[PDB]
Amino acid sequence: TLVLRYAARSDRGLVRANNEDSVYAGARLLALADGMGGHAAGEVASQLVIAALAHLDDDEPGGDLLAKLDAAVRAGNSAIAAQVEMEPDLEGMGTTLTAILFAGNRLGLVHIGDSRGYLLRDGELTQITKDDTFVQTLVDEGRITPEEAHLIMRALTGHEVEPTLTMREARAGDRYLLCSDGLSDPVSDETILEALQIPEVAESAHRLIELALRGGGPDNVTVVVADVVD
Ligand SMILES: [Mn+2]
Ligand SMILES: [Mn+2]
Repeated sequence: TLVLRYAARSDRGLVRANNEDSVYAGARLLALADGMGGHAAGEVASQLVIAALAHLDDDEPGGDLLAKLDAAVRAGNSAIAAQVEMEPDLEGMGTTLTAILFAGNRLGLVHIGDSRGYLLRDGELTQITKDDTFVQTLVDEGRITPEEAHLIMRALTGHEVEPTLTMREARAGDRYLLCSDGLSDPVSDETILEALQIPEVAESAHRLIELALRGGGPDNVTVVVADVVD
């Protein structure tokens, strides 16, 4: 009945030595993880988490999306702990994670960190995740302006943490964007909305990467654009 058309793109950017973002996109699961750590232990962290989510794409659909998602993330976060325990040569490594799991006309959203999920629906663009950062707290509390908001952040580091989990409606015509801060830091939401207007999902995704890079590509930039269609 309802199906996804998706496009994932990731680029190292114009500055960073390695790409510490990891991404997955398939017919049921979209997922993105921005890793961090000394010596690109951070590609390790982001891969471990994506690797623990992957099975949700091909597993028999669906059932309790949030619970599956919650379990997947906890599993990724235990892998990271195990990694750190086996080499304090990885101490402090971690990753953000934003993922969506689809089933029929519902979806589960799981999030922790400063990667983002957005919905384009009936011509409006909304951010369906909230950055888990000190700056976000400050702006929410009117303590700094949104502009001064242009680190200190929740992350999967192997220490137990519950991410945010939200069940939502998946509607024919929805367009979903997942992105790392390497997109949303250099590129405003008005410009992202423009790119999200491009019909073909691959070309929209390609445009976003191009726009981050035109913006100086200061960080790894990763996107998944996806449509819910009849
Ligand atoms: Mn990173
Ligand atoms: Mn980043």
